Amino acid sequence: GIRKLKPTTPGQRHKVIGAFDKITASTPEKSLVVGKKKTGGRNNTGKMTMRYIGGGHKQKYRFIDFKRTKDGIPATVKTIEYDPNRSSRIALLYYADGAKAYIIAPDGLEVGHTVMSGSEAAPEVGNALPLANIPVGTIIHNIELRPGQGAKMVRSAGSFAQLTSREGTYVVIKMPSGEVRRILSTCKATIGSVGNSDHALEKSGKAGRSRWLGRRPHNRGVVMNPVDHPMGGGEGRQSGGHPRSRKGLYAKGLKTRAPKKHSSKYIIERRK
Amino acid sequence: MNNYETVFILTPVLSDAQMKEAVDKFTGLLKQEGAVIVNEENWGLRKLAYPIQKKSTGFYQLVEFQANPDVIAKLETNFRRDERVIRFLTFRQDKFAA
Amino acid sequence: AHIHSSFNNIIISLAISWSSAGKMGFRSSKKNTPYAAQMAAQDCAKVAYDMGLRVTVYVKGPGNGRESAIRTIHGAGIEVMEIIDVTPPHNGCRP
Amino acid sequence: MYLDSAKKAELFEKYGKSVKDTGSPESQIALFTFRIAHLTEHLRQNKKDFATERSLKMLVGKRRRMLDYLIKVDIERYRAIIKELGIRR
Amino acid sequence: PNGKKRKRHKMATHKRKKRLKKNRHKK
Amino acid sequence: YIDYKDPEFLKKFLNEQGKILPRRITGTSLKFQRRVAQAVKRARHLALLPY
RNA sequence: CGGGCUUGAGUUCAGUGGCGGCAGGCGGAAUUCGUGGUGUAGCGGUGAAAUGCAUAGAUAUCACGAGGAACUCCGAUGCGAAGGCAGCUUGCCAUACUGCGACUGACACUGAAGCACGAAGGCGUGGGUAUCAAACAGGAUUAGAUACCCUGGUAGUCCACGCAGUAAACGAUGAUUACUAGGAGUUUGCUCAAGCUUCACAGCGAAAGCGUUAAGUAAUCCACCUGGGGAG
RNA sequence: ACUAUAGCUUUACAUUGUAUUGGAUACUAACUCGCGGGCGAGGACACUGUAUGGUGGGUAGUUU
RNA sequence: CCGGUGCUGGUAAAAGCCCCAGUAAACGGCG
RNA sequence: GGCUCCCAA
Ligand SMILES: [K+]
Ligand SMILES: [K+]
Ligand SMILES: [K+]
Ligand SMILES: [Mg+2]
Ligand SMILES: [Mg+2]
Ligand SMILES: [Mg+2]
Ligand SMILES: [Mg+2]
Ligand code: NA
Repeated sequence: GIRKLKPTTPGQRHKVIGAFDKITASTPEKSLVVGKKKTGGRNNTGKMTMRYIGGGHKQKYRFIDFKRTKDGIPATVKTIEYDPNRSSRIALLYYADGAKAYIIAPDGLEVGHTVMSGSEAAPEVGNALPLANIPVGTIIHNIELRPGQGAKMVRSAGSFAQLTSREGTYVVIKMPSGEVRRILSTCKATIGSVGNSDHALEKSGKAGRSRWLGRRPHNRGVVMNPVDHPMGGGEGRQSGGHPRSRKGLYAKGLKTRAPKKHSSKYIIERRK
Repeated sequence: MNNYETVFILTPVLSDAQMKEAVDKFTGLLKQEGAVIVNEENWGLRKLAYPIQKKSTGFYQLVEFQANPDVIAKLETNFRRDERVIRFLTFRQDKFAA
Repeated sequence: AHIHSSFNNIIISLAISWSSAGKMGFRSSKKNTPYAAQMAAQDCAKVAYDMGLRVTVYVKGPGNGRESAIRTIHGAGIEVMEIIDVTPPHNGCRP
Repeated sequence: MYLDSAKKAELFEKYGKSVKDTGSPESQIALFTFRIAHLTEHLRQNKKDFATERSLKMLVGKRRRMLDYLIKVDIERYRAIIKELGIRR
Repeated sequence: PNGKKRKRHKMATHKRKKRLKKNRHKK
Repeated sequence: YIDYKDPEFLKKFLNEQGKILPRRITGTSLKFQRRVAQAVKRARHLALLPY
C-alpha cells in the first residue's frame, strides 16, 4: 500500500510514500542491532572510488539470518519490522530454545505463524528447504548458490523466482531478471515471494529525500570541460558524441561479462 | 454434508507398497479434516488412452465418501504438494447418482 | 514416409531422401496436380529402393496428389505397409 | 446465506405467532433483514457479483414495501420492529 | 429501406468526424 | 445417470475416430444426449478416451 | 374513516432445473521461440508474379527446454433485466417453473427526477506478450492505386484495478392485466400445463403483412412525433 | 597527424596428469572456490609467466 | 531513415579482416 | 520529562 500527499507544497505535489501497514513494532530488537559507520564512497586509502554517496540519516545494522541453520527447531513470528538497510521488511523470530533471529519477511506472513527449516519442513510460506524437496512450480526467494554459504539470489522487495524443472543433481530456476539457470539440489531456498511489492510505486517528490537516503547529486558529462570528461567541451550545447564513461567505456551496447567464466555452463537462457 | 467421489491416478514408477502408503496418506488426510468413507476401490494398474507425463500407464484408484464442503481445497493442496499423482478429479453426487 | 501437402505444393520425405514438385519442375498451377506428385514420388523412390530399407505413410496436409504419390511409392521398390493419416486444431489460433 | 430450515424456523418462532407464521409482516421483515446482512457480507468479498447486488437491491425494496404496509396499518408495530431489528440509517 | 436515406446521415457524420480531427492535437 | 466408468458402453455413442455422435444420428433425447456428452468429457479428462 | 374475504400479491415447504453470476484448481489438440539428431535445392505466395526465408546451412523431419492464447465433436437447445453466457471440476451466491389444503390479508401496477448495470473500440497505472492485426514498410495490378491481392509489422487483441457510457444496444414493436379460431413441429414438467418458431379465422393495416409470443378487443401509467435541409 | 604505450583480447609453450573408442568423451591427483574446525562443487580448463597477432587520444613524447 | 560512423552477432611456434544481419530516447541525416 | 504523532528509523 502507498499514500499520496496532497499538493500543499511544490515539493509535496508528486510525493508518494508507503503506508507502513504491515509493520507491527516501532523499535528494533536490541541484541540484534549495532551502530553503522558510513563510507562516503571512500576505500581504505581514503580516496573516493564510488561517487554520489554521502550524508543521509544515521542508521543501525540489523543482523539478518541468511543461512537458516537451526533445522527442525520451529520458530514463531513475533513482529514485522522496518529495516533501513534494505527495501523489504524483516520479521523477528523467537525459537523454542530462546534464540532470536531476523529474516526477510515474505508476502503473506503474519504475526503468530510458525516457520521451520530443513528437509522435514513443509513447503509453506516462510519455511526454508533444500531445493531437492521443493515441489516443482512453486514460488521461492532467498536462494543459495553454494550449500551453506547463505542466501544470495532473490532478496529485494517483491522479487521472486520459480523452480520449473529438476534435472538430476540440479534444478532449473527462472530468475527475476528472466535468466534461466541451474542450481544445485543441495542449496536452500525459502518458499514465497518477498513482501512489500509496492516499493517500486514510491516517488520521492523532492531532492531532499534523496539527500536523506544518502545520495549526492550527479553531474552529466556534457556540461564538463574536456579535461574532466571525454564527452565534455564545446561552446553552447553539444551532444558529446558516442556516450561513454570517464575512462572511455562505451555505454550503449558493449557487453562486460567475462567471456570465459565457468558459470556459463550452468546458464540455459540469458536475459540481462 | 455432501457425497463426493475422488478418482486419481498413481505413477507406475512407484512400487506397490509406495502406492498403498500414498493412498493411506490421502485417506488419513481426508479423515483428519473430518469425514466418513463410503467405499474405496482400486481399478488397478492399467494403460491410458494418451501418454501422461511420458508414461502411458498408471494405477487407477477411487474413493467415494461423505464430507463437509470445505475439505476439497485441502485435498487439492495435498494433491499438488504430492508429486507422485499424475491425474485427479473430484465429483459431487446428487440423490439420484448416490 | 511423410507426405506434407497443401493447397500450393506437395513434398515427400523418407527416412534419407526427399522430393518436391518444385524440385521436379512444376512451378504454378501444376504442383497440386496428380502428375507432379507421382513424379516427385518416383524421384524419391529411385533412391528409396536403392537404399536397403523396405513403409508407413504419414500424410499430413490436404492436397491433390497424395494418392498418386502413395501409389508410385508402393509401385517402385517397397510397398506402402500402412497409410496412417496424421492430418492435424481444437479452436486454436485465429487465422 | 446459510438460509437453513432451522434458521428460518427459529426466525419465524422469534418473530410472529408460533412457528407456522411464515408469511406475515414483522417476520418477512426479519427474514429480509437477515438475507440483506448476509448478502452485504458476501458482496464485501465478491465486488463483481452484480447479480447478487441487484438481488440485494430488490430485497431492500421488498422490505421497504412491507414497512410501508405497516405504516398504512398502524405505527406501534412499525416502531417496535424498527427498534428491535435496527433499520433507520 | 430506400437506402438513400442513410447516405445523407453517413455523409454528414464524415464531415463532423473529420472536422474535429483537424484541431485535435492542434493546441 | 451414466457413470464415466466402463467406457466400453460410452463407446457405443462414439464414431470411429472417437468423436461424439450427433443426436439425429442415434435418436435419444436432449437430456440423454447432454448426459452422454458430459460423461464422455469426464472420461477424456481421466484418460479413458482419446481426444 | 372503521372492520371483513381470498381469487391478486407475497412468505414457507416439496419436486424439477439451467452455455445465470463470482472465485479457486485441472486439462489435450494446434501453434511460437531456444537448444540439439537426419538431410539438402528449394520454400512461401499468386489469376500470373515479385517483395521475403535459405549452402557462414532452409522447407521438411525426430527429440528436449521455456512460454501465451483459444476451447473441435456434442451443437440446435437453454439461461439472463438488458448488454450477454459454451473445455472439465469444486466452492459460494442468485434465480426460475410446477404444485401444498401451510401462512398474511389488497400489502397491487406504472413511474418524471435519481441510482445501478451496460458489446466492440478507446484512456490511465502495473503485469504479460503466442496468433491475428489499424498506423507504418516493401512487392504486384492499373492512366493513376493514398485500396482490393502478397510479404513484414507497432499499438491493440490477454490479466488486475480504475475511467468512459456509445451501437442496425433491433423483434427497427415499452411495462402490466383480462379475453378471442384452427393446422405443422420442438423442450421440460405429466392425455394436461408451461415455454420455444412458421402457415394461418375473425379482426386490424396504405400495403408488405400481424394474427393467443397480435400489429385483434379493452383498461392504467411512462417515453416520444408534428414537412425536408440548416442540424444533433 | 607521427611514433610509442598501460589496459583488454587471440594462440603456442610452462604450470600439466591418466584412460577409452585421432579430437571428443570420461577420470582425479596438479590448480581454483565454498562449508566446518575432513566434506562439498569444479578441474587439466580457469589463473599466472614468456612469446606472438589484433585493439588501444585511456596515457605520453613530438611534428604540423 | 541502419545508406555513413560506432556497437551487438554469425603471427608466434587462431583473433582479426571480409561478407551478411540487427540497432537511431546510439552519434548522425531528413536535397 | 513521561506522552502523542511521523518517517528519513
Ligand atoms: K544531472
Ligand atoms: K580526452
Ligand atoms: K402470414
Ligand atoms: Mg562550462
Ligand atoms: Mg550552438
Ligand atoms: Mg597528445
Ligand atoms: Mg624534449
Ligand atoms: Na552537426
